[PDB]
Amino acid sequence: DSVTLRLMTEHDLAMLYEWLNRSHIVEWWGGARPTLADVQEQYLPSVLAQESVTPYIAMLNGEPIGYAQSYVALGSGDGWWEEETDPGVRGIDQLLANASQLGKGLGTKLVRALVELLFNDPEVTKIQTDPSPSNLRAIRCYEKAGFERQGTVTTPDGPAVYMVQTRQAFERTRSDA
Ligand SMILES: CC(=O)SCCNC(=O)CCNC(=O)[C@H](O)C(C)(C)COP(=O)(O)OP(=O)(O)OC[C@H]1O[C@@H](n2cnc3c(N)ncnc32)[C@H](O)[C@@H]1OP(=O)(O)O
Ligand SMILES: NC[C@@H]1O[C@H](O[C@H]2[C@@H](O)[C@H](O[C@@H]3[C@@H](O)[C@H](N)C[C@H](N)[C@H]3O[C@H]3O[C@H](CO)[C@@H](O)[C@H](O)[C@H]3N)O[C@@H]2CO)[C@H](N)[C@@H](O)[C@@H]1O
Ligand SMILES: [Ca+2]
Ligand SMILES: [Ca+2]
Repeated sequence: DSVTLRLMTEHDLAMLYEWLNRSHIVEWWGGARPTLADVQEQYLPSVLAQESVTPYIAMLNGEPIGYAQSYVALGSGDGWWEEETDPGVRGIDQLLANASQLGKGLGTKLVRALVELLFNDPEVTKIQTDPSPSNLRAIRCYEKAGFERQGTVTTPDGPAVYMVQTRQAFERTRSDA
């Protein structure tokens, strides 16, 4: 059915810890097999706020099915998005909790939901994402969700395929009119 997003709370941290240690997630996220204390210290919504990151839980049929986050690119940690000048740019990262639910279009639905959420903030001008060049499945998911590959950028987490979706693009693709 429909994928929706809710803010993540401190009550979700134990569940997130479990997720972040699932093998299909470890492959792409972290580098990193975080301990419970790691997840508690780093993903606490108030702590994430210090790097302009907002955490979400993705929901499907009343069940938590994934984690996502958005961030203000201009507000990111040292080394991150240092050429950015537009405070309207938001980036996203996300994961699906269940190995059995990968590759079935659920991630595309999640990304679409997150993109819509973000453009409902009228200050937001463009959404970006930075999948690993190795992560072809994530790249194709973002493409299906309306992102376009720009090129390769150097990040603190290595080279990334920089992908964007502008507000004008989102407007244009809302209808075939
Ligand atoms: C910036 C970031 O957050 S980067 C990545 C983040 N997180 C992760 O990788 C965690 C582990 N993976 C996941 O959570 C999920 O796979 C997600 C969220 C990345 C993607 O969601 P999914 O539901 O798996 O993707 P979805 O099924 O919507 O689309 C994936 C597409 O990739 C395609 N694909 C998979 N592998 C490849 C490949 N090697 N080459 C080309 N295409 C591929 C699939 O065929 C599908 O495209 P299609 O509809 O044209 O057939
Ligand atoms: N990883 C250790 C911790 O990272 C924290 O940083 C938090 C975020 O700022 C950081 O997220 C960065 C984001 O900042 C940056 N602007 C974009 C980058 N892709 C994100 O990276 C995140 O998502 C990708 C998936 O796309 C994962 O592969 C990666 O391991 C994960 N950290 O990941 C952490 C969870 O959101 C703090 N710097 C600190 O507590 C500590 O260094
Ligand atoms: Ca405002
Ligand atoms: Ca149109």
